[PDB]
Amino acid sequence: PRRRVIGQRKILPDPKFGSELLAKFVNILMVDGKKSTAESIVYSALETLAQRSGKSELEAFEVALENVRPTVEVSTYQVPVEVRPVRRNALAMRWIVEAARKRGDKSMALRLANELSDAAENKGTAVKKREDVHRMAEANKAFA
Amino acid sequence: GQKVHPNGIRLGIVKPWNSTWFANTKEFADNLDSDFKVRQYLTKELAKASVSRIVIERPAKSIRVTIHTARPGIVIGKKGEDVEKLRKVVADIAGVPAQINIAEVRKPELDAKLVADSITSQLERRVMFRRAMKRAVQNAMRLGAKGIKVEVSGRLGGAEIARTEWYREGRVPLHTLRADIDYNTSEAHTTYGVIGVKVWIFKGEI
Amino acid sequence: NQYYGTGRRKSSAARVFIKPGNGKIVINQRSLEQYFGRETARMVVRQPLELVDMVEKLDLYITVKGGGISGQAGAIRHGITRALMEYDESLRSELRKAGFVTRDARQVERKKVGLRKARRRPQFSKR
Amino acid sequence: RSLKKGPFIDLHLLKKVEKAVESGDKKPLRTWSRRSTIFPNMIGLTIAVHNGRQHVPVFVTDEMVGHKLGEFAPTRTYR
Amino acid sequence: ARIAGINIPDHKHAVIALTSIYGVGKTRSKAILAAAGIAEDVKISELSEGQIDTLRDEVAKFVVEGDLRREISMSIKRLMDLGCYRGLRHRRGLPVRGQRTKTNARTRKGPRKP
Amino acid sequence: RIRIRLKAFDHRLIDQATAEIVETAKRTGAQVRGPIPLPTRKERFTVLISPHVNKDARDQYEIRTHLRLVDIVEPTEKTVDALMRLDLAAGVDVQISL
Amino acid sequence: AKQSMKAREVKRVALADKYFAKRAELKAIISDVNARWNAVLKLQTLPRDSSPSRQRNRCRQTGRPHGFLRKFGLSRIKVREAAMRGEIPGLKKASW
RNA sequence: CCGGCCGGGAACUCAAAGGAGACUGCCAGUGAUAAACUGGAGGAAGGUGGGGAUGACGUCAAGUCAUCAUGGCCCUUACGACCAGGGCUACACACGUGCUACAAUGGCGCAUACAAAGAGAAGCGACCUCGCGAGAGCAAGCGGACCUCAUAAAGUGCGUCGUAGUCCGGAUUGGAGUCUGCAACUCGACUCCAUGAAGUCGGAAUCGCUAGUAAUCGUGGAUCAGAAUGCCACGGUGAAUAC
Repeated sequence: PRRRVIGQRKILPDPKFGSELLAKFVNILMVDGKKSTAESIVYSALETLAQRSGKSELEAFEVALENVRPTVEVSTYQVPVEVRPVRRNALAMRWIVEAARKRGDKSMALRLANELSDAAENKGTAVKKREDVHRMAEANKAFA
Repeated sequence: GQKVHPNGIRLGIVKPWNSTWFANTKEFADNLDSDFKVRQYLTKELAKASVSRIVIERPAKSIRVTIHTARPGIVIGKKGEDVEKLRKVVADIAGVPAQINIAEVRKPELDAKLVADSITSQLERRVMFRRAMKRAVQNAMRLGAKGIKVEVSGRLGGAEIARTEWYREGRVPLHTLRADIDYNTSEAHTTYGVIGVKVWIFKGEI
Repeated sequence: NQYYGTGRRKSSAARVFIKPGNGKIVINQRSLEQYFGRETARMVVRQPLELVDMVEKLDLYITVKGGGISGQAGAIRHGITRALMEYDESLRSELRKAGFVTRDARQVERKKVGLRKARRRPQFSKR
Repeated sequence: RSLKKGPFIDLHLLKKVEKAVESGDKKPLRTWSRRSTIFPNMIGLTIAVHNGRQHVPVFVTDEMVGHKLGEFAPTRTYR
Repeated sequence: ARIAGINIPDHKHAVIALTSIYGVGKTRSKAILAAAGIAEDVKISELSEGQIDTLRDEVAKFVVEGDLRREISMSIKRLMDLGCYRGLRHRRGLPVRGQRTKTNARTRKGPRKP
Repeated sequence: RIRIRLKAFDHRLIDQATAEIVETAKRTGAQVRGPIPLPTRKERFTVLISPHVNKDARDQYEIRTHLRLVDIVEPTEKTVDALMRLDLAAGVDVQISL
Repeated sequence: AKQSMKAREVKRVALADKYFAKRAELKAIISDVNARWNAVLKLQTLPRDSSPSRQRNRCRQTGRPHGFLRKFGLSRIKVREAAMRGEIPGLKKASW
């Protein structure tokens, strides 16, 4: 990144819904190179999300993730800067997954199903992370 | 300390091995140590003969030692009593029926063992090192020798600090792997201690 | 008749035989859903057959060995795309464009001396 | 522990114990052999065991028997 | 549920609530429930009284709480009264089984002093 | 029938030697299968390169043992007479076990 | 490495193939499920250096105890020196 | 006899030897019409394709006189030699590097799938019998793409556990053993029963990694009679991110 401008590698889409967005979500959730376990958790959690909200699968996911995407993010200056779309939903998924690891329910599919459900009416923890980022970039708006 | 031995990195490329026997694990160490004894003996007892290489090979329970030397006459002698004496004692050491051959190294100033042994002999006859090195580079570049580098080192002229002072002429492409670099090394035990003499001789590019 | 592809992927090797017929897949005398179709991404042996479809087109007898799960699967994908010399070089326009005829030549990097694994250098103390 | 077949004593300690119980417990025994499992015939003898520099006297009680000699002769002096 | 002493375990599978008895782990507990003819994953609730004192009758055949605590204590006292290496070592409060005391003897030796 | 299994450290030297034994055998006798190659054994040695401390500097080395198998089928007396005493190889181990 | 140590090594080998491999027979055959007498466990008054677990495998040239390599019979230092000169057949640098 | 098992076939995987291949070679654009750069096609690979070996003149009077060699100095009934026992394993402490953890993306039980690379004759040691197990007995085969080490494990499918210091964690300790070895006390390794600490994600600070990488899961080897959580190798799954 000093010299080298880079390409990017192409991820295989999701084997159930053909969604590269959700494929990157199971990669954000995956730990220790165990992808089968993570996609089991995502299928269970989003399956109960689609059953609970009654909408559908990945539009319930796309709404619950649309409520947590940051708009802009932050001598030592904390300047506000506009987030790129790939970084936008990358941060969305990282905050959903991290907040779901913070929760105190039983299984990971329930922690993440309840976190996406708490983000569908935007009252969970990842929305507090988004409002926190937006308070930082809103307080420091004076630098552009 | 940082350069690879320029014989060892060329062992499959251009340079051959000085031992060319096959052996399983049961007798690999024994054959190898038997080679240390025959090169040790045969190096000590031909110190005057200007010996370059001694190549061992073992075709089916018998050794076949080849002495690449510059003075084959002094190795053989008046009718070859010295050769049959040497194969008698090599047969004593290795425990197999010994053969022995002599290959004449003509152009002895292009062989690095003979050059390093020459400069070492001159240094332990107490001559100044710049003559020995510089004469060696001149007379080696005189006959072929697309490059040569000699490098003595260590307490040179009887000092109390040790220097190196290398010389080179021509091209010695030492990172090129197809270069036929003939490299060898001797030690001069002088009355001030050891003086190390290395010499690289570049002969050709393949 | 009988159409072959070699098809390897990180220490695997998938012989892919194609006859025209139904849409069945026979891998090591075993079905697809029983070989690794109880596991992750059986879709990738079926990806070359969604570029023009396999609905009832061709029975394929495939035989893979070496490697893991994903290694064998990627080997079969490459094996089928090498074995779609059934139809001519037509397919290998679009089949080239999906990135399927590329032999994925990523192999495990060797462990190097003084490193715990291929690049993880052991941690260094104070300075 | 060790050994499904026999316990261990040295043969010189075997002979010194036999002669020590035959002619009565007269003196402590110089033993270097710490390798040696205490036998029930050795009960009552005073066997001095070498700890690297000193022979320290070990009076054999009845419950010494499943043990090596050197257990009763510490080698390192920590204060 | 008052088996083998004042031990009262309950509301838990019988292979595991029996491990509360000092002197039975998992193996010995499988031996008790197999010897008493009891399934491994029944609770103590949902288990009859005749069934309970078959478990008492089986747990009585191994050395447990009091007899085991004083047997262990007796072993350690024998060692410390011999004054062997294992007794001096057992007595000073330093690791017995030939371990490292230069560092990392810390269970046996307790949390560090100054 | 008559398997001759050759081992050497140099692959040029072993395929020279086995080419000689093949044309010797099928020139005199008959029914030689061919020089089947039989995987090379790579034995690797990783020595410390320094005479004192410095673990991380090491030198890696290898010895490659090459095999070839011939498997001469016809037991002619001419091919076992002509097959003996004719090797002219120095770094080859042969095994002429029946 | 200290002449004495190399001489000591030759002593241990010579006793090792004098007594044992001939009376190490005892420890293989009579210490067994056969009868018993304590006798052959006490017939290890053999000179303690007949035991083959007392050879060190020193370097063949320099007698160095550590860094030995059983294939070549040498320490790592003489393996490298001789390997580079070319006296060890077949051996060369490796890279893969 | 449903096992490449046999006759057989030499296609295929593969084995190993010999060749072809990738060079900005072709196209478009930008550029001193130059070097080159950016993009495109073809191709298994695209621009030193990936990795390794290869480490310039010298720097640190860096390391090694204990691998070896070696100048000088020094001991030469001793600073040389032989032996037994001990120590190098000590422990108020402090630091480095690792392993195992704190768990439910998990623990345990049952079934079941897919490797690569190696080693082996004073050696690897099947099958079968005995032992809960470490192992023991008889003992084939193999100096080895043939036999043995040797079942890969994470994975998957079921059941259970249910947020507890708990069915987490395994330290520590008692007892009972197996093996190697003259000999396991100081001072081995492993097994079985029992015990069941600390630890609930780590202060200041700090480290590694840019793709088959990190992470995580096993396997092998050297030294070695026996002793690795180290070292050197091998494969399985397999990321995130680079304005």
